[PDB]
Amino acid sequence: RKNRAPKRTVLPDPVFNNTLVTRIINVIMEDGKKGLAQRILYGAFDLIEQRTKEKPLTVFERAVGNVMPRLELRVRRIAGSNYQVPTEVPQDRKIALALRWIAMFARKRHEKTMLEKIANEIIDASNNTGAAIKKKDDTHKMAEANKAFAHMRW
Amino acid sequence: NVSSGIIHVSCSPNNTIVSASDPGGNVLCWASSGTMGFKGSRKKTPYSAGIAADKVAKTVKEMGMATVKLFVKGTGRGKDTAIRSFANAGLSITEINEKTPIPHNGCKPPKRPR
Amino acid sequence: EVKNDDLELALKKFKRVSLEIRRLAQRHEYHLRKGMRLREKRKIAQKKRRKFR
Amino acid sequence: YCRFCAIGQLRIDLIDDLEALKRFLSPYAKINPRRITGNCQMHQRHVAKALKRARYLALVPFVKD
RNA sequence: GGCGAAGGCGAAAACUUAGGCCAUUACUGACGCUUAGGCUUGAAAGUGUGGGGAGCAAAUAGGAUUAGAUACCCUAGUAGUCCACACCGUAAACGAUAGAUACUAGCUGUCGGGGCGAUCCCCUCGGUAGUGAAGUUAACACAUUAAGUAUCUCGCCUGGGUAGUACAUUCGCAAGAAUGAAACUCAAACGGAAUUGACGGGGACCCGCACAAGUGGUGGAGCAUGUUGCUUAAUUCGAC
Repeated sequence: RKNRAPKRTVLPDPVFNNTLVTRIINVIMEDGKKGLAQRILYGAFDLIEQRTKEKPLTVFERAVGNVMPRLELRVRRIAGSNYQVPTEVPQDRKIALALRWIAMFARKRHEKTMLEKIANEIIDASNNTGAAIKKKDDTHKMAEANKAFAHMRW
Repeated sequence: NVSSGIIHVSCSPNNTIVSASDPGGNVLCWASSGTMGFKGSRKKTPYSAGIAADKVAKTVKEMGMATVKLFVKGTGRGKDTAIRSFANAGLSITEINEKTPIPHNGCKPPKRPR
Repeated sequence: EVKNDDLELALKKFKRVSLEIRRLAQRHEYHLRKGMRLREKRKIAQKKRRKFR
Repeated sequence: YCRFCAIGQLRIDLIDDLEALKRFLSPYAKINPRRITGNCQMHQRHVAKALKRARYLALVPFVKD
């Protein structure tokens, strides 16, 4: 019966001083190693740089912040069915899912180099066009039939 | 137009049916779970009662209402959500009326639900 | 039952009187026998007498 | 404070006790038991008969209040 | 909490009515209890007549699950609910304790009655109960409201399936109930209570990558092997 427990998160990168990009490195690394992911990610900050003149800090923050939920549909089952009760989702899991969704969407639209696509997805999440904002949208819009579930506890 | 009327809500055990009526009990509007799209089984939920009550409160009030009676009948799981919605609707009420069946005895209900 | 008290908390007082009306009328909505009616009523009565008082 | 078998006149049927009945039975239509007012077997049976007769007198409504 | 024989009894009004609770120095005088006889009721189901039926519902129709639903679940409906009439006679009609019977710790009561004061706390006798002494029970426990203990009477049993079966009768307009074997026939127990578990589609309770989040993938496909199968010449056998 696991209870509240801490997490190990690498401290912010000296060149940008953001802990969020560090969790991105934590969760993007191919073959489970940073010996190779960091080069291309710094390239991506560069690609963001000469494309649309977006400084990585503000564009990355405005991309990650707009994909973040506020509702925890806590599971409660009947052993033959299941339902969800809406509580407040934890803030640590808030930022965790935000960064995970940003990273996992960041690497798609298979094309000539991953630099162009990752900068493209950073820009898309920056401009609030539908590529990862849909996560935040659904986490509140599908909690409407589940909003009825907030009238009772089971 | 009309300065006085009534709103009858009925929370039957698995349905929410409501009508806004004239002071002589002549309906000017009505709503039910099916009219909202809750036809079937989701009409027993408090959400259907709350949405029905909100809709009819708006229809009776924005029409030109000042003071209205609220006749609540039946018992379900959303008869309290209904009055909460009326309170949140913004319609003047002097007191909530109780029209629930309160007999000593009477007709015999259906067979034992097991 | 008069509920003309205030403009925002009338339903809160309505809750308790509705609960009383329910608990007095929670047995006339189904078919049943006299024996189980008396059994449940008297058992609930002597159970409330022993725990809450 | 106990209300009957505590100030009880032993004769509670209709004798000018209308206000007491309107206070014994709260305006929410409920006859008080021996568990609150404390009336004895004598007092409680006579109060019950008197109140149901007042119900059959329309002084206190059967189901309204 | 009271009353009523258990059967049961609660919107009221009234009708008649009895049992009853205390105090009756008293009113009499062994009538005191008793069951086979004899005398009555006995719920409800159900039988039948007429109305009447607001209502629902046995059987039944349909929809649902289902291997099917005579099931759970729902929409109807027949009698079934009502009124009076009669019948009905079994019941968890269970003090699972026959009647009355005579008193027996305490205990908290609680109600009614008689003396008291402001209703109250007070004494007493009866109605409503058990914690528990003694007594009595396989153990729980009855225990001042006996399963304690005196008196009498009566019915109910001698292990089981068989079996409330045939037989003969009874009452019952019906439905049903009354009546009750024999043969076969077994070695003790859905025996009874009582201690540890066993599941629970019972709670409560303590933690665990037990779960979730994930990483990272299986499976889809492409390699090598593992098992088993087949098979000839053996594809050795073994884990099930």
